Amino acid sequence: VDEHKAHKAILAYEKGWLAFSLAMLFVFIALIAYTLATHTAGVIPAGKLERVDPTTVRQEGPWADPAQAVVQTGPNQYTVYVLAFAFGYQPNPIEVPQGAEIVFKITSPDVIHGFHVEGTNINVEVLPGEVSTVRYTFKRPGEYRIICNQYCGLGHQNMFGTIVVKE
Amino acid sequence: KPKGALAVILVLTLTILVFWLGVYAVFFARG
Amino acid sequence: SRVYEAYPEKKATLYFLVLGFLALIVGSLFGPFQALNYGNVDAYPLLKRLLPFVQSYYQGLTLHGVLNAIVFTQLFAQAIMVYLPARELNMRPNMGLMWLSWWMAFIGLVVAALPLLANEATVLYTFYPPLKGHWAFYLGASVFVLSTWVSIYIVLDLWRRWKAANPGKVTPLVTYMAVVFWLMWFLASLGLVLEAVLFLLPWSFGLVEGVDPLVARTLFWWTGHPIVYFWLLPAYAIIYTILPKQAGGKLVSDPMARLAFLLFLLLSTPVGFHHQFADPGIDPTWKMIHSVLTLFVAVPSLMTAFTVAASLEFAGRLRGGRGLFGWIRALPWDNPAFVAPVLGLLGFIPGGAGGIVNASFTLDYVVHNTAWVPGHFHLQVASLVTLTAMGSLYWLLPNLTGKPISDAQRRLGLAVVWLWFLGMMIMAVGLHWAGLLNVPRRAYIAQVPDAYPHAAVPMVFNVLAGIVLLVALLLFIYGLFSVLLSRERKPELAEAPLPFAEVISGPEDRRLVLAMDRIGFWFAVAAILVVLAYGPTLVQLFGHLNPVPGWRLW
Ligand code: HAS
Ligand code: HEM
Ligand SMILES: CCCCCCCC/C=C\CCCCCCCC(=O)OC[C@H](O)CO
Ligand code: CUA
Ligand SMILES: [Cl-]
Ligand SMILES: [Cl-]
Ligand SMILES: [Cu+2]
Repeated sequence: VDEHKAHKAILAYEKGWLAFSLAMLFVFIALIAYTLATHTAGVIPAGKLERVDPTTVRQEGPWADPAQAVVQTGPNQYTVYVLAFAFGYQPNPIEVPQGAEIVFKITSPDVIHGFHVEGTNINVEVLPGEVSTVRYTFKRPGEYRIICNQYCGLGHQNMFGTIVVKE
Repeated sequence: KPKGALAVILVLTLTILVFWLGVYAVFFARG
Repeated sequence: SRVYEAYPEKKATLYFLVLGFLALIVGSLFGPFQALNYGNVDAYPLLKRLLPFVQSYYQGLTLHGVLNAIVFTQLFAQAIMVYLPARELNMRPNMGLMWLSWWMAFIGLVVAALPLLANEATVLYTFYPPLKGHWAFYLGASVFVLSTWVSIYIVLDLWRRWKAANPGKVTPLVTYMAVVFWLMWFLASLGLVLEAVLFLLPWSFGLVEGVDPLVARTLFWWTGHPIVYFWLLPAYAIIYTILPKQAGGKLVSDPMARLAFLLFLLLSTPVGFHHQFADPGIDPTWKMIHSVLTLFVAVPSLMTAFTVAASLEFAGRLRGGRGLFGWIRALPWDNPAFVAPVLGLLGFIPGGAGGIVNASFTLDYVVHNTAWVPGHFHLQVASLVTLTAMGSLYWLLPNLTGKPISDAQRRLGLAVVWLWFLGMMIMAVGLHWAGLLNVPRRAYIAQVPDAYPHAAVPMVFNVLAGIVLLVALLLFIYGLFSVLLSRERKPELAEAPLPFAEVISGPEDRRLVLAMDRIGFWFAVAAILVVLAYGPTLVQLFGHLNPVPGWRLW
């Protein structure tokens, strides 16, 4: 009869849909796991807690002198101590060589800011009291814009910075 | 067979794949 | 009415619904202005002449987020997920408690409204420290949300009275949905409650100098993922147990409906690190675990898509539709109560696709904190949930008040629902596309009109959405007040049964349905899953607190 047959077919095909759904989600998981084994994964923040005092970060330690923010830490590696604050970034510009691994260490003396480097996958929240650590290699020389993409107050829409990647 | 429902989940599948693989491509282009 | 003496829950339900629609209207006033802004048009001067208390774009966005996404949605959930189960069981909720929950919501709303309207809590609906709102914002929001604990109690009470009177019967479907929904929300709600009691309230009151921003956010998003499922599941309750009847059909599977809700109970809460992919100090392995669990929580909506689509198809075939598209044409497109959720569900297709991208850990770095994110969620909550609530004006309000819907009000409702749907689709194109061009969310970008030249095309979409949704909203306001403040009353509308669907004929059930009805057991499982997903990170953060001072940068 009508309803019983419709019911039976509906359920059989639904189970097929669900198995298929699952397969496709599992393939996404495999494709995500691939990203995690590549250099593209550098932009994931370090999970290690690295606490600082937002009230002295402009007076003492590696964020206190932005002209010394860029430090060579290996043969082809540079560490950059970045301050995100209301409403800008220091140093400005950040100047690095292309082809080198750049380790960004970013904190804030005030509120939460974003650090979104347009044209790249660098997109990290910056918490007062915490160091956000992310890694990236700029393959193309030139000027990249930093956008703050976390609401930080009335100056949010004009909070930009600059990275200069030297040939 | 529930042909209408299958068409809906075909559109849903296509949408999901276009979205996901599109952004996957953007992710690697920006890597 | 003697209707209200016999069914006093009708009046309380009405009060939740109207209060929610009022919040919807006020928060939504800001929407068109925000859409124009993402279209690079600054119309805030006009708004501040109309509403002189508005000091900024960001005060507006705070009101928008809080009133639409927190307030309206909760009130709708409290209406639907108390009243539908009560009517299915034909039992009265504890009326003292039901009125307590309304007054708690009302008072909390008023208390939170005061700082918001006075420009003392322009911190957005996420209120991330160390941005520091006025204490009345956090206290009022706290009492508002805690209203729901009374709702949970009320529905567990109804369920237990019913099982006492009916031992050896399985929980009826709508009541099953509501019980697991409210239990899910209990577990879910604990994050924010902890955040408020341990951190935000003592801080806002002066009792501590600082708050640790990472621990605040982690506790926030414990609640912050499942709160969207809390928004969604009332609309699913309608879509599963009422819409099939309005379509002309039947629900095609009771057990598949139960299973979707049970998976929501198990998987809604342990996933919140998918809002913290860009956060320092959370382990990447935990991020990947939460990503995987987030893709699993997609499954119940993948299932819903088929169960619901198949029910609509069945409905359209019953009404004579034949071929692969004829079943669509055959449905009751003349009925706004039918149309509103069906259009919601269409936008849920790109909406859910956007969610799955967001869930995929590394892919989140493409879209995080861009206009993509509001593009996603307007399809989910500002379209499907909202449209389902708007549909309820055309069946639920008459059932609660006896006020009839004229032919003219029905047609107007069709127009509102279509323009709202079309507006949201258009804006979703504008926001997803600007998002992919790196335009930030939560930004007064029309005040930096040369900052995003490449987004010129999507920006046109945003302007157009802005004006379409302003028309939709004005029409919605006119329609709502037309129906409420109507002359006529026909009490037989308030006395009619709710249009609950029948379930299609066919066996297969009983064993799966019995296992799913072990609600105490599944509740314990859900909580265990939360302890495993959150406990290790939270143990670590709590042993390494780093409180920092508060700022007001507005
Ligand atoms: C109601 C409200 C919401 C729902 C539902 C929702 C669903 C998802 N979301 Fe989301 N979302 C995220 C992932 C997901 C995933 C995996 C799902 C899934 O649950 C979705 C599964 C859905 C589907 C698989 C679609 C099934 C399709 C159906 C059921 C329709 C079928 C059509 C029919 C039957 C019609 C047929 C009829 C005919 C006539 C043909 C992530 C990350 O993983 C973020 C953070 C991103 C970031 O960087 O900030 C996020 C951000 C948000 C925010 C912003 C928070 C903030 O303010 O920062 C909100 C408000 C929100 C709401 C909602 N979201 N989301
Ligand atoms: C006329 C209707 C609407 C329009 C035109 C609209 C427009 C917008 C726009 C353009 C934004 C982005 C602002 C930004 O990122 O700076 C936004 C944010 C938002 N909207 Fe809507 N909106 C509408 C209705 C709704 C509804 C009904 C809800 C919920 C049910 C909702 C919830 C939100 C939320 C939660 C945000 C995010 C606030 C935040 O980031 O703090 N909207 N809306
Ligand atoms: C019945 C069928 C059963 C079998 C079905 C299997 C599904 C295959 C799908 C995807 C595999 C993922 C491929 C993994 C490699 C991806 C490489 C990649 O994406 O490379 C881009 C980038 O340029 C480099 O860094
Ligand atoms: Cu800094 Cu927004
Ligand atoms: Cl979400
Ligand atoms: Cl969902
Ligand atoms: Cu979420």
